[PDB]
Amino acid sequence: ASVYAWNRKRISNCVADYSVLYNSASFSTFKCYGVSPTKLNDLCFTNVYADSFVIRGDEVRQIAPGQTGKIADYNYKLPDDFTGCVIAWNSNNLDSKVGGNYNYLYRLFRKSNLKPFERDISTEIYQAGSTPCNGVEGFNCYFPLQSYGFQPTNVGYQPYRVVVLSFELLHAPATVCGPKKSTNLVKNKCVNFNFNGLTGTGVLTESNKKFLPFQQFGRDIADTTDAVRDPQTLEILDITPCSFGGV
Amino acid sequence: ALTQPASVSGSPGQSITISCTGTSSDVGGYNYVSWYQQHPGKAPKLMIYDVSNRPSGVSNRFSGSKSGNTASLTISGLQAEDEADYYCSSYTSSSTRVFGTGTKVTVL
Amino acid sequence: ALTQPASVSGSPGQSITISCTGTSSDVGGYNYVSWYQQHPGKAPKLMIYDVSNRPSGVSNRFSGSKSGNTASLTISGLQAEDEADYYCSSYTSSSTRVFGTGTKVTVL
Amino acid sequence: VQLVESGGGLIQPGGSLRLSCAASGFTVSNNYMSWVRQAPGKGLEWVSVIYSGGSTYYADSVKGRFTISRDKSKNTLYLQMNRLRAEDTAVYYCAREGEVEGYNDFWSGYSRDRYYFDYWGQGTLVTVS
Amino acid sequence: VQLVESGGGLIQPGGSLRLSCAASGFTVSNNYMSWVRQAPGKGLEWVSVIYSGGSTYYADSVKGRFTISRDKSKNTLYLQMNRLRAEDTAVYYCAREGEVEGYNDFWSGYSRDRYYFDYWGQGTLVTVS
Amino acid sequence: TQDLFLPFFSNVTWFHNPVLPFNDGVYFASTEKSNIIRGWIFGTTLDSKTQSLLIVNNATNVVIKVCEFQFCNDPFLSEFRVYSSANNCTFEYVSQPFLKNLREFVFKNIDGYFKIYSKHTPPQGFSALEPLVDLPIGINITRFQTLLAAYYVGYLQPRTFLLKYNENGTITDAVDCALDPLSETKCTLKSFTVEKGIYQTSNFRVQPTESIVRFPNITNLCPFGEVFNATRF
Ligand SMILES: *[C@@H]1O[C@H](CO)[C@@H](O)[C@H](O)[C@H]1NC(C)=O
Ligand SMILES: *[C@@H]1O[C@H](CO)[C@@H](O)[C@H](O)[C@H]1NC(C)=O
Ligand SMILES: *[C@@H]1O[C@H](CO)[C@@H](O)[C@H](O)[C@H]1NC(C)=O
Ligand SMILES: *[C@@H]1O[C@H](CO)[C@@H](O)[C@H](O)[C@H]1NC(C)=O
Repeated sequence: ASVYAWNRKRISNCVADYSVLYNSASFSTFKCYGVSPTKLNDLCFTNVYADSFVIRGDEVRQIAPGQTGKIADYNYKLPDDFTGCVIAWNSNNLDSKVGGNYNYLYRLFRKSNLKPFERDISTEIYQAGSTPCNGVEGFNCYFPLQSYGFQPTNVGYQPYRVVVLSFELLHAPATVCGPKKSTNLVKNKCVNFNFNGLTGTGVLTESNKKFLPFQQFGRDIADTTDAVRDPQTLEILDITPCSFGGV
Repeated sequence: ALTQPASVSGSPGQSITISCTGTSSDVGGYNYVSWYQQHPGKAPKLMIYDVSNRPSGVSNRFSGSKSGNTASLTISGLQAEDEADYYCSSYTSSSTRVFGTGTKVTVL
Repeated sequence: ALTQPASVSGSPGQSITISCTGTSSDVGGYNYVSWYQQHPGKAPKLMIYDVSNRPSGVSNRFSGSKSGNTASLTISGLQAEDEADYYCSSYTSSSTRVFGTGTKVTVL
Repeated sequence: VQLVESGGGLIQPGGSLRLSCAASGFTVSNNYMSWVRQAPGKGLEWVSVIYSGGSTYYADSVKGRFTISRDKSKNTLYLQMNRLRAEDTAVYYCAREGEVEGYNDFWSGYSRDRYYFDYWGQGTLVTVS
Repeated sequence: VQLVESGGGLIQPGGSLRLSCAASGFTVSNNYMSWVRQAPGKGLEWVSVIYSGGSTYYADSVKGRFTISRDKSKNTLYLQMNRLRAEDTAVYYCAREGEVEGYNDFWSGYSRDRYYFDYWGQGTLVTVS
Repeated sequence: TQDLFLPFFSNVTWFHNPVLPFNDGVYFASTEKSNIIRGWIFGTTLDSKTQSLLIVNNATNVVIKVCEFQFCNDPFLSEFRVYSSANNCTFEYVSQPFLKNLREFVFKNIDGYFKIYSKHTPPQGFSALEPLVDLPIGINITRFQTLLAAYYVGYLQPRTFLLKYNENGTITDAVDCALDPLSETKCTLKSFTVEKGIYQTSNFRVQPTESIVRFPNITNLCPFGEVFNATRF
């Protein structure tokens, strides 16, 4: 999809294998913000998006938190607390064509600004001078879009397919995880558990705390877990720390 | 419409001015007066635009201006190649564009 | 070895399928079935590889597939240039490569 | 930037003629496209202009008879001429307007206006008789 | 990428012949190199293949008679043919295999396999008589 | 916690249906006995130009669709009239059926995720609302309308609360923190009973009324054309 109408399909309820993406070499830029591209296989996200688009000409590096320009301010703006990865690679041999695939729009001018992670397909005529023009491209009223131009003659101006994976790992019970083979759970022993990304060490016991059908884990006064609803059985286990003390 | 002198003439070395009188709607009101040069059998060529500016890649002797409803193309240092007709294209005043009658320059 | 029909024929516009039956070792076991096009007096040209994919720079009408021990080259929209023989080269099954007998296509 | 034209020739009054202007190196939607004719041995008369999108603007001498169009897929500019007359005998040029930020005078930014004419087509003869 | 061959010609049965395939734009060690022959007006028969290093693999019709070699310094591919027979009359092609990550597939990274044939040589006539 | 709650003792608009604003969330409760209430409609303009949520309780299964519907002037659902000519929509959903029987519902749109809470109880008193669904719709909703005869509509507001979780893990009580001076004390001390004393809860601060700018009125434009657009650098 063109950058002014970037696609996005929310990925969930599946096993995410970021190994098949991290080791591939065709990707030109693989930059991750808030996460490391080598530790994506051991994490569990509540929802992972995939914003795919094509950005040729300049602004190949404007897809990043805290950047300005004609693309990052009028087409696709990322937040400042962005958590995810930004993958890019020039697709000159798929999105070029023998003549010109003038098929990608980029939305010049827009109005005054654009909020993060917002999209707008409205093609209403933009007026920079006087107001009178209503849906008519007049003297000082331009059609807002303006298409892209693709040809080898233009490296710093050839299309770069971009896929912006945006992970949100605090919004819900973790539904998309990495390729980690589950093991049997053992109770009454100090173990280093891993409940879909919830890493930690402790001794798991049976509990009497009657979880409600929607609650998935209990929490302490601090940001430490007290009880967990174990997957694959929906059982409520208590996490007590295995004994310690001075000597 | 735009009225132009049907022809002007001069000798190499000096300067020549070219007039184009019109209404106060496009030339007198707006500021997008342009000038072109068309040799016989060739397509015209952008000589002046923005009615002050000149496109790069063009001899710097060319110069333009507009005083009210009248436009001016002040060519300086005429050479032998300058022999061609010149059309003054102002702004359009709501998308009905206009052109001058043409000034065929003759170099001595 | 790989067996192919000695010749196939068709009219421009429609599609033609081309078969290549082999054992379960290379075609049925492995997934590196390829296809080539060789004009008389020219060296062959890679038409299909990976037995699903197609090399860039090639007409998109070409298409391939394999169902078990049988490979398939499904050319669509035959033109006049398509007249040539086509060889199906599967994987080798431990480095003793194989080729088909060849299918000389004739366009009406 | 290239602009090639075709479609003109001998035609009788009252008939129909459709002109073509294939543009390589740019699009019929990137910058304004305009048609301009020149009578044999005469001045230049602006025929019509289509903006980057949604404009069918013509001249009072050709309103209701000519319609300007384009094909984004083929990147060609078209000009239908219906009900031709003897005074339409001229060579027709398709002129691309000024691209946004022409020659980039680093003072003004991206305001499309830049109303002038960039490189032209070759021109095709239209003789109505 | 270029592949030029030389060395073929008229020869008697039982003799010896060494073929050459000079490769410019790539190496005999970057990607797998393979020899393939075509009998006059007949199909294609894979002769042999040498991997990027340490492989002498041949066909059952040429085992013990042909040996494939290369010279890294001159960047040439060689094929010794000893004890030639009348059924070896064919034009011989040296075929470079698929470079790693050919056509830039982004799903499978750098796994060399990519078993197919890239651009070929011109071919040289070998007539055993 | 600081979340969008219904401020305590707020004016709820008892309706007896026209379109209603869904500015940042909407409370909804209605006591019926024969399911005269039959669903909802959510959207921005409802004129097929944009997507719009729509919930209709079919006989046994709920239906949640986000399609560019064309709603009638008075859409109703026992004959349905609005659910026609829906084109190229990106969400469908089916689940268990919803609904002297007071049925409460809370509708919140948080970062494109449509959150629905509910609690059906047999309106003085208190009852915690357990969550039902979390719909990833990602659409803009500004107004809403119920699909039909007596329901209430309260609007949520971003006002922090002090939720009292019971020994069984259920919310038993709550203190609307910004309701009255006494309740703000209950957030400072983090308790539901405060002892006799004088507690400093917050700080009074007169807010500014006007923003005045006093720049020099020298109207000369700086020669940034003489340092950028110069001929000889
Ligand atoms: C309700 O759900 C869909 C939406 O109209 C419909 O197809 C289905 O048949 C209905 N269920 C019933 C009538 O039980
Ligand atoms: C069809 O539906 C898709 C998905 O909502 C939308 O992007 C597209 O604009 C619709 N129309 C067409 C013609 O594809
Ligand atoms: C918790 O629930 C049990 C049964 O589910 C009940 O007996 C007990 O009274 C509850 N605790 C309360 C209400 O504090
Ligand atoms: C600002 O306005 C006052 C009031 O007329 C005037 O006296 C003064 O000269 C102005 N400032 C300048 C820099 O001219």
